[PDB]
Amino acid sequence: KKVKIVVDRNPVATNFEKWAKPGHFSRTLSKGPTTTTWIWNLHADAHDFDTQTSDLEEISRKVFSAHFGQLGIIFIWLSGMYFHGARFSNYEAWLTDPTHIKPSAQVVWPIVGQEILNADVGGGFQGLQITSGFFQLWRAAGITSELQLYTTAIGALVMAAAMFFAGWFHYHKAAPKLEWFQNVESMLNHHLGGLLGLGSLAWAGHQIHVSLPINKLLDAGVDPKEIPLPHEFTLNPELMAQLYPSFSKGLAPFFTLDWAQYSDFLTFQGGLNPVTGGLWLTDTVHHHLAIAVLFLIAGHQYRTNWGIGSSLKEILEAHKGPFTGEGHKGLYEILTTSWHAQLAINLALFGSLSIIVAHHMYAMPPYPYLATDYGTQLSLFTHHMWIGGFCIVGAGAHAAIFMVRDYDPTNNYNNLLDRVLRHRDAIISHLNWVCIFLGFHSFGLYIHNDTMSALGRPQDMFSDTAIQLQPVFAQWVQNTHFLAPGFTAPNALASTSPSWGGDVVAVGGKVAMMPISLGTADFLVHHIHAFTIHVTVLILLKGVLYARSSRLIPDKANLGFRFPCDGPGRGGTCQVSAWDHVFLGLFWMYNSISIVIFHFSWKMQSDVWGTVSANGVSHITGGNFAQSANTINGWLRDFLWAQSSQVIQSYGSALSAYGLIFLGAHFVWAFSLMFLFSGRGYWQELIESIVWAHNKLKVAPAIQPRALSITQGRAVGVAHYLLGGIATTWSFFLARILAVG
Amino acid sequence: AALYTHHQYIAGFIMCGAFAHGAIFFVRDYDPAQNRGNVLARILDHKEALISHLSWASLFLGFHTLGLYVHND
Amino acid sequence: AFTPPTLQSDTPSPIFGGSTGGLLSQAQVEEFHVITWESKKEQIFEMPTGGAAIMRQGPNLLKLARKEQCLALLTQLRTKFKIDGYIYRVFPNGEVQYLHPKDGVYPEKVNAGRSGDNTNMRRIGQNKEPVQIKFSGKIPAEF
Amino acid sequence: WVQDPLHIRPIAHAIWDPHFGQPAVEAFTRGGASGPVNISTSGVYQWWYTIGLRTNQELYTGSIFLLVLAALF
Amino acid sequence: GDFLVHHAIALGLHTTTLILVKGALDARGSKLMPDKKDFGYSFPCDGPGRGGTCDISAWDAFYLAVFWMLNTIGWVTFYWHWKHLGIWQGNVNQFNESSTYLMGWLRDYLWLNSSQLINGYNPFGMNSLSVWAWMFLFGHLIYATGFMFLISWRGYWQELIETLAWAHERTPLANLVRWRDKPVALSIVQARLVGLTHFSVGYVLTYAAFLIASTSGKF
Amino acid sequence: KVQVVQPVNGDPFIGMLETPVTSSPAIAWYLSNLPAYRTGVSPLLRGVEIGLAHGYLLVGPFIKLGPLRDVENVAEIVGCINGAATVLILTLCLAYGAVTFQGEGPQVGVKTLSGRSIPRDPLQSADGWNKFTAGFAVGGLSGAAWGYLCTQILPYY
Ligand code: CLA
Ligand code: CLA
Ligand code: CLA
Ligand code: CLA
Ligand code: CLA
Ligand code: CLA
Ligand SMILES: CCCCCCCCCCCCCCCC(=O)OC[C@H](COP(=O)(O)OC[C@@H](O)CO)OC(=O)CCCCCCCCCCCCCCC
Ligand SMILES: CC1=C(/C=C/C(C)=C/C=CC(/C)=C/C=C/C=C(C)/C=C/C=C(C)/C=C/C2=C(C)CCCC2(C)C)C(C)(C)CCC1
Ligand code: SF4
Repeated sequence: KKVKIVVDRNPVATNFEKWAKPGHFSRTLSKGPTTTTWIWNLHADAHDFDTQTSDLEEISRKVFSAHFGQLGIIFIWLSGMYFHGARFSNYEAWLTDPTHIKPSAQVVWPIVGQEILNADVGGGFQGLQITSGFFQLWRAAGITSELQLYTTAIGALVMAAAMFFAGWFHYHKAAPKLEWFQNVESMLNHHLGGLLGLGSLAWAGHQIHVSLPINKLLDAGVDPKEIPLPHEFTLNPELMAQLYPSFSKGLAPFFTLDWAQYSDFLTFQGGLNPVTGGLWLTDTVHHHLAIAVLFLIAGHQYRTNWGIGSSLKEILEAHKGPFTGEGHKGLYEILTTSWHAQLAINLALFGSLSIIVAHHMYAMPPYPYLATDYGTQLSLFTHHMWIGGFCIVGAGAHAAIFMVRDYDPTNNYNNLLDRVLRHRDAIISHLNWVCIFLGFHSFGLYIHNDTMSALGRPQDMFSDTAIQLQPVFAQWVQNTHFLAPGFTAPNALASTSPSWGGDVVAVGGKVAMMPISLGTADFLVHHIHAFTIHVTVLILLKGVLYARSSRLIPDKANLGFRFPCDGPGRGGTCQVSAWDHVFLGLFWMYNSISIVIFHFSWKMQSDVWGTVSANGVSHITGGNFAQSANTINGWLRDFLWAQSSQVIQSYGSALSAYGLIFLGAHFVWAFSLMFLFSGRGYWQELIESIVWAHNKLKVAPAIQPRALSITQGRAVGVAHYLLGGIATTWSFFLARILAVG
Repeated sequence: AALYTHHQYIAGFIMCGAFAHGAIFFVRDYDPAQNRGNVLARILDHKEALISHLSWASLFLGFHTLGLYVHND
Repeated sequence: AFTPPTLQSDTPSPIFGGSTGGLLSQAQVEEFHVITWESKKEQIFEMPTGGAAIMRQGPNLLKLARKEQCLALLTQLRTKFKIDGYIYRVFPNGEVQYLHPKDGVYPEKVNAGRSGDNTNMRRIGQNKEPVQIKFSGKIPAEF
Repeated sequence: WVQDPLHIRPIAHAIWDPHFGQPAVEAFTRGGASGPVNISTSGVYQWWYTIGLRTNQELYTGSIFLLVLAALF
Repeated sequence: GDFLVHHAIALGLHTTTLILVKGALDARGSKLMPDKKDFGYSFPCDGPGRGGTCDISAWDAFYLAVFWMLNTIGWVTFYWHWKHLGIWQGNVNQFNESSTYLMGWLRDYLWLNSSQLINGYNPFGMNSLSVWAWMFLFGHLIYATGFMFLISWRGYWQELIETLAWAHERTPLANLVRWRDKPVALSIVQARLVGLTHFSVGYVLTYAAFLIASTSGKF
Repeated sequence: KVQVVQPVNGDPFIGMLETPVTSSPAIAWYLSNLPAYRTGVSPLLRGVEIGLAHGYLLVGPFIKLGPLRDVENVAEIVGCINGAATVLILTLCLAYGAVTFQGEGPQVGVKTLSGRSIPRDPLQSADGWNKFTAGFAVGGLSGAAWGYLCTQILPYY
């Protein structure tokens, strides 16, 4: 009772005694490295704190310190980004010409002819073209000078040192107790208002006193070296008033509830800025202020040290109906004592959020000169899509882990979890049927179109000319959003994004955003996406639901979460554990995300990105998506074969690296096949023969070489498969977009 | 081109079948007492040397062929 | 002095809300298994078919499909609640056959009076060669 | 093909596919055939031409002879 | 270029022979399985004990060697076809200069000679090469389908089939129809055989379509 | 306080559950009144009804999607297509009956949800399936034939 700061003093001594004893955290790794399997086991269980100790307090302390270390690593990475943008970039020159100078923040040394990678980006600078979008972010923040980037890099280094010190201090000096970690009410109250709300309010303040004036002058047209410094605008209401007249009144309108006076810098316009092609910074300021107020208000719902507030346990236990028996009872105990359940929920929502971010960012470019940078747009979208997919797969994996280790039947009786586990057969069977139906009605349509096209019967295909499959619902929603301003949003001057419809927003002769028409090809690709997502969900859900027991193996929970099988009996139990379900879900997630990014790339290159010549829009691919994306042959020829000429012809130029990785990735992927179609027995016997050869020359090692375990073989195969495929797509996308963008 | 490719693929499949049936012979028709001391028993006595040298030759060829190709690339 | 205990049909079943992982149509045309145990208190346990049930205070009877499910439940009872149970095999015609505690003594404990079935008096490498038993529907381990 | 072995594509067999469309039927008509056919790629034309065969009657006789031989076997 | 490709061929032959010879010599038994001859020529495995025994029978060695044989034959046919493609067009310089690096093999041979093949049928029409384009995609599909049996193993499918059986036994109207044989997942060895068959069929069909379409559309 | 989900017939150890989708009064009545769940009706008549419905609903797809859908003679071609499909599913029914019913065995009894003993459905017999298959052929062919007539008649269409 009573939320407070409870901490234990000096729990772990600081020394290098355990650094010289690898495998000290695990009890099973104490007999020493008798075989090579010990080396792999040392790394496969380094972060599995649940196995290193049975105490939840120690596990929580380890997680907290690991989080601090991760924060320090991220800060080091950020510092490196800012330092490279301040010392090995053309940001200052790019500011004067953001439409012709290609951003670059990496310079290579001349050693073995690699200096060819230093492309002629522009502004008297040579380097590698970057697609992270840091230049646009810095411009939106009003960096302008390189000294500010250097200062930010130094500050990031200081923050990294602070994070590492915090982790060491919280693990060896002042370690929080278990009751401190279980304060979900206090944690939520602080993360909602003190973190998200306060951060949004602070960013809004910076945007008001730094981003708005500097960016306004830049857009109006003023040399970056002539714009006043940020402090000259943050501490001088006269100049800022010269740029925004509502500031001549100070803070009086805010406290008198006459907020309308602030309508000059707190607008609700919409669309994009015609000069930069991005969202109106005033709109973003207003958005951040509104969400900050909302988050601050939301950070006052849970009860802590006072009577006011709500109880998570009380709210959960009060939500029970006639179809769910007991209801949400027991969920609070699960989420307050199991780290894997929280990790699963957080990973799922985190990945979904990343995907939503990718969508909202290409639809509504939030940074200046970002939409016209096709390379940056495609790179950001694809990167966030992959991060989201990986996080979702991890969420499923941790859900299965919790179901295998932290599940307790005595605490989950007749509740949501128990009832779900009591009818897993119906869920899995229905999901399997919907997956089969989607696969048929989605892929068979493409196969039918291919067969008709090959048979000389284009009138029997599922296209916009023959049997039409118009997405009436999507088109209706799109038109509804287009007609929203002045009707279902009277205070809105334009739609959220030009994709809903309207005019074409072009910046510097290139189309920044334009309406995206949906046809039969869009209908087909959307159903393909739904089918792939459903199959991935089926695999992950099946693993989570059958991780404990199954009709084939009634004691699967006893075998653990990660085991290769249960022998060749019962016909075969290969890949029956939850870990194997995650292993297969990774492949399906890769397939789904790959199709998603391919669809996005082709659609933007055929119906969005292009040039304006006062006579129309000349798209990159000429709009061949609407007439070729309805068949697999079109995707293979008009997209894979047609757009791959940029990466296979990059030798001898700056993009040659993309041509090398493109091949290297192809190798790694194929390499994975060796570990995916093979078994452990063959390699063990081959190693036996090689060991005999070594013994014949008295060069056999004491650490008996052993073939990788079945689980390790599967992990290596899946890791190499995804690395090769993702890297191949990365090289192809980057080379193509950097050569035609 | 079609004839050359057809015959080469047929040859590859037939070679795999030849070795597969050789293995079948070793696991189903080989009698150590009837072949005690002949060429079969002796070649089976030093199978480790054979497999080891085959692995070494494969490793050498792969390492150098791939290295030269990657260097040229 | 041990005799197979008869299966009582008056034994109540544990408190369970029902699930889709129970008996199917195989039990109606082939066979099913029954596990009966004695509990000193009403307590929650995990069923092999998914979900959680509550074993009553006294005799408990549970019908499952495969024998492995019954043995898994028995293992859970022995290693968690220190409860001993009996497994029987029931056929559609109505025949009950005693199973697991065959002679009242667990198999892991020697009882002196069992059948030493399938116990070769040779080494694993002392089996007949496959070529010496060719054209005979038997493996080298059955000689 | 015997008269012009370098300007005529050998025909393997005819094509009778109810799923074919008009463009497919017109596109598969090549070596002066009445309808859609498949261009030979096995080289039987060159082999039969080199061993002395010249007319269709000889090919038919050989096919009948092989048919009788198969029945005999 | 001929030197490098010949050494690649030597590699394929040596590795394929190594796999086949290792499987034939270790068929009777090895240190991991001293009594392998007692289990026959083909068997799923020996269980997860002793560290794991996946793909330990001689049949599995032949299975792994088929992939290498296909790769070696593919390299041989690729070399022959590219060299003759340059010779027939009176341009030996293309192969003499682009065969020394892999990018030349992928760009000047695979991507360059696949334009007419993938254009057999398009949103504009079709020609006599449409059959080869369809066979090309057909081979790719069969190969990818085999990848499923090769990567996914028996365990996931057994549970899935059990769920499907429960669904059928509980669906009205359909209950009137019963199966004569209990549906079960494919065997481990059977799955390996099916995956290998799909892989080989897709490989052969894809190369046959590409070869015939490339050398037929030009000559 | 009500629990709409209960175990099948109160037994919680059977792989089935009673939900408002399976044990709903109206749903149960409609499902029980289908020709397939008529233990007391002759299998031939039930097969005739099933075949009539299936044959009638099977013309439409080929009518509006067949290769000759853009031709005035699409109705006739589709009527023939449905007849062919009915004949195919007819041989399917015959093969299933010949394989399923070929032996006899002392099967377990059958009771209702209340516990009232009822005889096994005559349809699940060698002669029962044959009569049902024969009725399905007559009904299936008649349904396809009626599908063509409806196209010619039906003032709206
Ligand atoms: C010089 C300072 C110092 C020293 C002497 C120690 C010493 C010790 N720590 Mg400690 N720790 C420190 C700082 C320090 N720590 C900091 C700054 C943090 C916050 C992150 C932690 C958090 C922490 C935790 C949570 C735990 C320990 C534990 C331990 C004890 C054994 C574990 C160990 O060190 O193995 C050796 C560790 C290493 C040799 C390095 C670890 C790997 C690093 C962090 C990876 C960095 C990533 C890097 C960028 C590479 C990734 C990318 C790459 C592929 C390119 C040991 C006595 C463990 C313990 O008490 O045992 C029960 C325990 O669980 N420490
Ligand atoms: C307003 C109060 C506040 C704030 C701002 C934060 C902020 C944060 N918490 Mg925290 N937390 C709080 C209260 C707060 N917490 C309370 C009251 C509890 C007890 C119930 C916890 C328990 C808790 C746990 C268990 C964990 C966190 C974690 C985190 C970090 C998540 C990483 C991230 O995505 O954010 C973005 C990252 C940044 C913005 C980096 C900038 C960091 C600055 C310096 C913010 C530091 C705020 C800090 C509370 C200041 C007081 C420390 C002071 C004594 C020096 C984040 C920086 C997680 C973590 O990663 O551990 C570090 C985690 O594991 N918190
Ligand atoms: C916040 C994210 C997060 C966190 C904290 C964890 C934490 C944990 N996970 Mg998990 N996981 C996640 C996300 C996360 N995971 C995601 C997104 C996935 C989907 C891929 C998974 C899938 C997963 C599985 C299948 C398993 C875990 C397991 C575990 C536990 C042990 C991890 C370990 O020590 O293994 C060792 C860690 C390593 C060996 C690091 C290796 C890094 C990879 C292999 C290399 C990748 C290359 C990289 C991209 C750079 C390429 C360049 C290269 C050429 C140099 C641990 C508690 C294991 C467990 O048993 O749970 C209890 C388990 O088997 N996770
Ligand atoms: C291109 C290769 C390929 C193909 C075709 C499939 C196909 C399928 N996978 Mg699979 N998978 C693959 C690769 C492939 N996979 C690989 C490499 C892996 C390893 C990671 C997996 C792992 C995997 C898992 C773990 C699962 C699947 C599942 C499925 C099934 C989903 C149901 C469906 O899609 O509905 C319809 C089927 C299709 C669209 C396939 C094409 C069929 C065509 C369109 C119909 C043609 C009709 C035919 C020509 C007419 C008969 C002609 C006559 C001569 C016979 C499906 C049949 C899931 C499943 O079991 O189903 C729920 C499942 O869980 N796959
Ligand atoms: C003169 C040639 C010859 C002969 C007489 C035999 C004879 C024999 N072989 Mg053998 N084999 C051969 C060549 C030959 N083989 C070759 C060339 C290979 C390399 C591929 C093999 C590899 C091989 C293996 C691995 C095995 C045998 C086995 C056997 C024995 C049993 C065969 C069996 O079970 O039949 C069954 C026949 C089949 C199952 C047919 C296979 C189905 C094919 C592969 C699918 C084809 C699909 C088609 C191409 C699809 C068209 C595509 C289109 C749809 C688009 C038997 C005595 C088995 C044995 O000895 O048991 C211990 C054994 O395991 N053979
Ligand atoms: C492109 C895919 C691929 C590749 C590269 C290989 C490669 C190899 N296979 Mg394999 N194989 C494959 C696919 C592949 N296979 C498939 C799909 C199957 C069917 C399942 C098989 C089945 C198979 C069997 C059954 C056997 C092999 C064997 C071998 C090895 C033969 C020795 C050799 O050639 O020396 C050359 C070595 C190489 C070409 C590897 C490259 C070396 C790297 C690039 C150097 C490292 C540099 C750098 C530091 C990389 C580290 C970076 C990292 C730290 C981030 C070799 C390593 C045989 C063997 O083990 O030989 C003894 C063996 O018995 N393979
Ligand atoms: C296209 C829509 C995208 C979602 C995919 C829908 C397919 C999923 C179908 C699976 C249903 C499984 C039934 C579970 C059965 C089940 O959960 O038990 C019944 C469930 C339990 O409620 P209780 O009375 O127990 O409530 C107490 C709760 O607090 C405890 O759970 O109540 C429901 O009816 C949930 C609604 C399920 C139906 C969801 C459909 C919602 C419609 C959304 C339409 C969106 C588009 C139209 C908007 C205009
Ligand atoms: C005349 C002449 C010459 C000479 C030559 C020579 C003398 C050589 C050779 C050759 C050779 C020498 C070849 C070969 C090949 C081989 C192979 C290809 C192999 C094989 C084998 C196998 C396959 C095996 C099988 C088996 C097994 C494994 C088991 C048991 C036994 C058996 C047998 C069953 C020259 C050219 C110089 C010049 C010109 C003239
Ligand atoms: S093949 Fe490998 S994974 Fe499959 S049952 Fe045998 S040992 Fe287990």
